[PDB]
Amino acid sequence: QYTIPGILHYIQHEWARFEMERAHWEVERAELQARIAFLQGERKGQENLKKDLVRRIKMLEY
Amino acid sequence: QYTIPGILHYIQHEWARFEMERAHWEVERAELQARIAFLQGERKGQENLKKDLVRRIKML
Amino acid sequence: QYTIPGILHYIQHEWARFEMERAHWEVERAELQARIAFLQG
Amino acid sequence: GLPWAPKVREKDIEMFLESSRSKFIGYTLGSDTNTVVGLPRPIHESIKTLKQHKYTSIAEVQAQMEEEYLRSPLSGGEEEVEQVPAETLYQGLLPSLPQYMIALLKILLAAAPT
Amino acid sequence: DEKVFTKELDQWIEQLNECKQLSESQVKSLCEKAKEILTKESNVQEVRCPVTVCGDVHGQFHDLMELFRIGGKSPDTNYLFMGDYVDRGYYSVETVTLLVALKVRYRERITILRGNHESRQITQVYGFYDECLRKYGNANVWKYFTDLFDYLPLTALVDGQIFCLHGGLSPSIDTLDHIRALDRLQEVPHEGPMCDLLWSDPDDRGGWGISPRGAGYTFGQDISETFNHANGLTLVSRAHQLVMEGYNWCHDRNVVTIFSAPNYCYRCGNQAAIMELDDTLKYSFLQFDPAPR
Amino acid sequence: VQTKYLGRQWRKSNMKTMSAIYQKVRHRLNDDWAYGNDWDFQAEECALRANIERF
Ligand SMILES: O=P(O)(O)O[C@H]1[C@@H](OP(=O)(O)O)[C@@H](OP(=O)(O)O)[C@@H](OP(=O)(O)O)[C@@H](OP(=O)(O)O)[C@H]1OP(=O)(O)O
Ligand SMILES: [Mn+2]
Repeated sequence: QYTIPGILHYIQHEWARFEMERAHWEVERAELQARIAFLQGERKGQENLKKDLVRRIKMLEY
Repeated sequence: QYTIPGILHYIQHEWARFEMERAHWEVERAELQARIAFLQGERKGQENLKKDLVRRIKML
Repeated sequence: QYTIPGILHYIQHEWARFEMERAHWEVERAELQARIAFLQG
Repeated sequence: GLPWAPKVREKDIEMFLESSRSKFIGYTLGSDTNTVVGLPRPIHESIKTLKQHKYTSIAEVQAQMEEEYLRSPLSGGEEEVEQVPAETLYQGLLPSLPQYMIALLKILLAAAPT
Repeated sequence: DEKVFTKELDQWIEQLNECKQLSESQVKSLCEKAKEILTKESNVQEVRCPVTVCGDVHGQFHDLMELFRIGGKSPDTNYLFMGDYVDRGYYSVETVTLLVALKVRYRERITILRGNHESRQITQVYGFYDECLRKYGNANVWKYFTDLFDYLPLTALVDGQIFCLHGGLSPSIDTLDHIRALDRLQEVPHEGPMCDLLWSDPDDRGGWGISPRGAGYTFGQDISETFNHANGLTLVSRAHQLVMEGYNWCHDRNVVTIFSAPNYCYRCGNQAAIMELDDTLKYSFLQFDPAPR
Repeated sequence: VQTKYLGRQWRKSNMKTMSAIYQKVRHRLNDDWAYGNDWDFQAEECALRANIERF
């Protein structure tokens, strides 16, 4: 029951749904990269404050 | 220049691109999920660490 | 080079082109058979 | 008032459709008025509205039949024509029509008001 | 995949109701969805019985909020906006973003029509470009919104007997079949039937005339009368030119003009107005004044 | 039929006649008489002539 109108509707709709899903995944990836950057900044701040605290503790040791 | 051979090569290469691209998407997606999971775990560990540190500061 | 609407339109037009070619050839065959039987008679 | 139902000859449909093809599909097709698949829906709407207001007069179909006859002469293309009085009158006039027309116009011009 | 972006859109609309714009990526995905929705709409759209027609808005977003407060919220009341959304106002971006967000969310409860100020040239001149740049530091928005304006239906037809359109009607147009037989997917040409639908306006001088505006014509009464009769319309509604009363009845109840942007021309200080078509297609007007700042 | 080739200025000058053309004459869809922008006489003739004489 293959009919060229059916085939063309199918091609059009499937390219469209791939485009939609492409946009979805790309948005999700942008958000995930933002979250990675945030967690990088948070880890850096935590490591820095910990280094400063242990430096003051070592100064107490002196 | 349009023609049926070109169109067929086009559809084949393009479908292949879509499939390999979705594959790369899925592998990168799982990678990023696990990455943010690990980094959130590290943040939670550093939080418990800062809690223990202020506890020891009060203790000393 | 290409584009999806381009592809769909081209497929449709090629199908219609083949149909018109079939009609034209049928008429040509009628004509040639006519001349053939004419010369036969 | 607006008493006349609008008409659109085939030429306009083909011209509009080829304009739209050039504008949306990047390539014109040529004298085809059925291939409408890649165009957006607001174009299919216009195409339907046009082709539902089409007006094909006897002149077009008669010219088509004429070029047809000229294509396939003896594959049954030989036709009979009714001898309605207009046809017999034309059969009579045909030999020396242009002289008739020139004479009528000469008399007219001689009879114009000035 | 379906209710998720619905919730996203609802959050967007709620954020917009506080003069808080969107990120250019949000605007991009929004304009894509709105293109997808608008592409399924003829040049002359049909709207069911009860609606609320509103006209020239011109970026006065806080006055759009006042409007909504007058005529009801978004999904409860069916609206019909006849163009001229974005220029000569500071919150142009917010106005058009809100209207498009509504149209995308409640695609059945609201209908927006193209207007004179939806072409790239007029926006670039009159200010929408400047606000796009100021609020975004780009033109990507002003690109998206214009590539969307190139899809808005030109006209609407309420209950098959009310003709609503920005501007007015044209000589190259004789019946709604003709409008429905155009190609609205292009920028507004400088001369055509499009450059008159969105630019013409009624007047006193019967028959066609020359529009002092520079584009389109000035159809007299007889033009509108014969148009209505030849198309069965009972009334043609439009909104293109300031009317200090808020809504004017030109050409003996054949044409209505409904400006819906209060205090637009400050030397005049007009009051906006909207029209309500109730369950029985009986029109009733509401005139309101600018919001308290 | 000839208002397209008459130049915008002419259209801009004569409107009462353009109004009359609007009312009376039949309208073709996608016609551009009201906003028209703008030929081999002997050639088109000698082609139609060939068609006629063939018939
Ligand atoms: O009013 P229209 O739709 O334009 O009809 C015209 C034409 O009118 P004009 O000669 O004034 O332009 C004739 O109709 P009449 O005026 O003679 O009544 C003619 O009909 P006849 O040739 O039989 O006289 C012909 O109709 P058709 O093409 O079927 O021959 C033609 O129609 P078109 O507009 O399609 O050319
Ligand atoms: Mn306006």
